[PDB]
Amino acid sequence: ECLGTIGPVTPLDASDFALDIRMPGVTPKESDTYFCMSMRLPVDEEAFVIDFKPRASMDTVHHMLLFGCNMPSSTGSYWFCDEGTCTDKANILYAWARNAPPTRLPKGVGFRVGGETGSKYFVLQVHYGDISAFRDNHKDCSGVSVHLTRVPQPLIAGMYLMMSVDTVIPPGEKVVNADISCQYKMYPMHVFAYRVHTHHLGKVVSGYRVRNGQWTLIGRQNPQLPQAFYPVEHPVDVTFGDILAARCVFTGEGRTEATHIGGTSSDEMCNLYIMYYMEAKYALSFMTCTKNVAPDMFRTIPAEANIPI
Ligand SMILES: [Cu+2]
Ligand SMILES: [Cu+2]
Ligand code: NA
Ligand code: NA
Ligand code: NI
Repeated sequence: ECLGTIGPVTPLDASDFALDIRMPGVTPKESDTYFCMSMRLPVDEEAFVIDFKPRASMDTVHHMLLFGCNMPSSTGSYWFCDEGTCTDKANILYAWARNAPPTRLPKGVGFRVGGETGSKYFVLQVHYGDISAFRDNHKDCSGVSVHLTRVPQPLIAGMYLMMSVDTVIPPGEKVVNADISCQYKMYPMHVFAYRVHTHHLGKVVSGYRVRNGQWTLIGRQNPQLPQAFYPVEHPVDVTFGDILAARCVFTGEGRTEATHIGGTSSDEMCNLYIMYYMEAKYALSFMTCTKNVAPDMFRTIPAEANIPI
């Protein structure tokens, strides 16, 4: 329920506090609606996000996403966001899915936020489902409770985002692959969770670490299944000289015109969010790959990447 008089900040101890990021009592008028809101961090100095607790209605909320960024798309109370979340790069921290219960951060692991370089804002995206549980006209305050601490964490959580930019899916085309690859050139990262994201043309999304020619599965998922962060089968380290490679399999069947990458439901996306940790003294919070630097390498991609899970 809504917090009313106590507000969104709960003190836990001298150095920690819970921040509740909730909808300002909204009432979705249509189904399949996407709401956004923002919260400036209460603290200017560096803090660590070490836990998330969902505060979702168990009937109306389909999924929730939380981001860190410096400039949310809109100011004010709330806005409608078909994942038009931030104006700068939105750094995903958390996904909650109705049908896919989230996995916790490992102990000792946190995202760095605030300070000179970290996110100054959280942006909450809530996707509402069938909205039949709104005939009472009630106000919804679904969201997330975030556990922040100033105690520096020995391990820092980050995001390696792989995304297609140039994909064109001609109408009626049975199979279109969107391939993404980059050489990794940082200190070692350990992947512990992944999220896949396409729109309605996506069949299967797979991500791999390629080392000396060998393909090691990070994650492989049907993007039409709930788009939560799923744990990695085996914590995969990615080290200097490694190549990260991803493939989204698309279809143009059902479409009368070409589908390219874009920000609407009728466009497509090929996103693979690889959540990792790094040693605190080596850590960087975000890396991005929007390229295909080793296209011929995909000829030895495992067969599982081409058949839907
Ligand atoms: Cu949803
Ligand atoms: Cu999208
Ligand atoms: Na979008
Ligand atoms: Na191939
Ligand atoms: Ni390791």
